[PDB]
Amino acid sequence: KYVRSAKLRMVTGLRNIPSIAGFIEGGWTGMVDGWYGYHHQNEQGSGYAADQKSTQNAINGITNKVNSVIEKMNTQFTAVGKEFNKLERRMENLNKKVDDGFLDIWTYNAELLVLLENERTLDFHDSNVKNLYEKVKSQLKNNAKEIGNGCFEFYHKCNNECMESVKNGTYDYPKYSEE
Amino acid sequence: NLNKKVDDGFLDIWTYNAELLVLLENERTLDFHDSNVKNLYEKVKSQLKNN
Amino acid sequence: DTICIGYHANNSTDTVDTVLEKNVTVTHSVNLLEDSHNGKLCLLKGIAPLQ
Amino acid sequence: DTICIGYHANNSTDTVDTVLEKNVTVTHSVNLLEDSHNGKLCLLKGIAPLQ
Repeated sequence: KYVRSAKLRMVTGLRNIPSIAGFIEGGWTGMVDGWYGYHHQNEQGSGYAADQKSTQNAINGITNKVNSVIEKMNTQFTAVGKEFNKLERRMENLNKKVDDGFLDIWTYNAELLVLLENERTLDFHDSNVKNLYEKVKSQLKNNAKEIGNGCFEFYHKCNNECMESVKNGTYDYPKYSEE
Repeated sequence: NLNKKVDDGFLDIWTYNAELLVLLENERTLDFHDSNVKNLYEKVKSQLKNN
Repeated sequence: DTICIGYHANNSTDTVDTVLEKNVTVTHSVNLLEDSHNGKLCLLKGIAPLQ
Repeated sequence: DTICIGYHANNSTDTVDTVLEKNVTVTHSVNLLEDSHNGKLCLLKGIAPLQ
């Protein structure tokens, strides 16, 4: 289809915030693998990461949004500008009015849909980050003195089994409560 | 030809508009329902800080 | 003893429009406005044009 | 000593469309697309049709 605009920025990712220490002041930069993941350090090692399930649901949302916007445009009509005499152009005037109205209306509709869906998906991404934030927050009521400032910590030490278990999301709150 | 073009354009445009409005309002009301559940959640949460 | 979350923010530098901000820069954007015409007439599924 | 909240989830099994998911099943949906024509001509507020 044709539109009479200059650009419609169908957008997939997140805001360019190039800033380990927290994304409130600035989003992670070294991350390359995906969208959202983890960076923790302990006695046993360290490392970056990118989560899978959140990113998989998100990219499913992306494919749904692109295929929606491409498959939610209906048929196309051969809008060829026809010809009329120098005596009958009331026909021509009305036809030009109709065609300009149609291209105008579709410009408006395409722009509005782009705005709507791009905002909605980017705030979807934001809300996904937030839900993972609150999920990891949940079990940590009293056994990791949360330093604030956007990034978390562990009150104590723990080995590979600890990091894998919290990787799943089942952090052992009462188990390590000896202070 | 012009009349068929006009009519097809109008039915097309209204198809688009009705579908879009349905999508918009149905999402908005279902998340309204979700947010209502959440507000009652936080309301009961409020006074239960330590007891 | 640290662990925390963040969103991958690469260097991609294309700007997208919002009703609440002026052309925010955001990483990924599969464009939708194809605007690259070859500039010359071409076949129609192999059937030559009646020039 | 338990108390908590939830949303009534009955067995209603009709599927509604979202821009973010494929035909989610949701309980109540008063349809809007009337598509039951009797299939035959009928009066117009009592005035017979000029057949």
